[PDB]
Amino acid sequence: SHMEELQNKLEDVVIDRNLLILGRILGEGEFGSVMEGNLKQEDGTSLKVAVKTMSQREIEEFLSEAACMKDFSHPNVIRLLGVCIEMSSQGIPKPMVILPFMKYGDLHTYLLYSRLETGPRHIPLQTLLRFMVDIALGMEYLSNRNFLHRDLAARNCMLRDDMTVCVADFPVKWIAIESLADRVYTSKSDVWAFGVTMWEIATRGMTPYPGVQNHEMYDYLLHGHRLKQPEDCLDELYEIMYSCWRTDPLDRPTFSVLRLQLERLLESLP
Ligand SMILES: CCCCNc1ncc2c(-c3ccc(CN4CCN(C)CC4)cc3)cn([C@H]3CC[C@H](O)CC3)c2n1
Ligand SMILES: [Cl-]
Ligand SMILES: [Cl-]
Ligand SMILES: [Cl-]
Ligand SMILES: [Cl-]
Repeated sequence: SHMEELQNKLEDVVIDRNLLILGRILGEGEFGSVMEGNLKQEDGTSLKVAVKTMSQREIEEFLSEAACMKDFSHPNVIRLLGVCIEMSSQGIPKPMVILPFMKYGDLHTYLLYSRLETGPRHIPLQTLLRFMVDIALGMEYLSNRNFLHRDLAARNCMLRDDMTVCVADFPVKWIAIESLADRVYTSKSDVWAFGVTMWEIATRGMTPYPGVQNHEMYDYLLHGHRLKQPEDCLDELYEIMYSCWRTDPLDRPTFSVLRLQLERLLESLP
């Protein structure tokens, strides 16, 4: 049963606080913190992990959502290893998300660093397209199980040690024309965000819509303007990203269609 499944997943997602030690802060904000940790595994050895730290309703909501996310199982979707709920000395709940430690970090920062001499080398065309195919694959998986991401952007995609990209962390310039209008939000809204993310990748990390301010965005799109084609981006790659921003959501391709379009393009390169 539907209740049965949710109880199982809840059982599976929680981690004994004993099995975890927290280390240095890697990052910090109004969101909360990201810290390094070690997780003791069933096999007796420890794993390096990343720990993201953030009413009983709100806690149960977190747990239920965490339960669903742990259940995703795809190479291009980040594996949620589990959650711990600690409490502050003020008696405020401190929910912790346990994720793999990814030494190459988020895709956005990686693109920026490739433009510096000490960072990764210049990233060729083929590899930038590969990153897009990986993200599409992860998004194809999620939409096929009716999950909406809602914050898809290059900063929320992670690079794994083998250079595979996975979608993670489930921002006016990423938001589709109709979710600006109606606050209405489908998987075709995620498709819109994916096209923007593809543009971030093809520009090696530019902010979308240079020259245009966040308050101007809705009116800019309302008059039919879209992101411009990046320099040295194939015409056919641009066509694909432009399809993501078609005014009417039903005209946008699905992630499945996009993904095959991107794989074909990639296949065709020397
Ligand atoms: C879904 C969020 C968690 C996903 N996992 C994860 N794992 C790791 C990191 C690091 C990070 C990794 C390594 C180092 C030191 N060396 C750097 C050079 N390298 C070759 C060896 C290691 C420093 C920071 C930053 N982040 C942040 C990305 C941006 C996110 O917004 C917030 C976490 C990380 N996130
Ligand atoms: Cl600890
Ligand atoms: Cl992963
Ligand atoms: Cl830039
Ligand atoms: Cl632009």
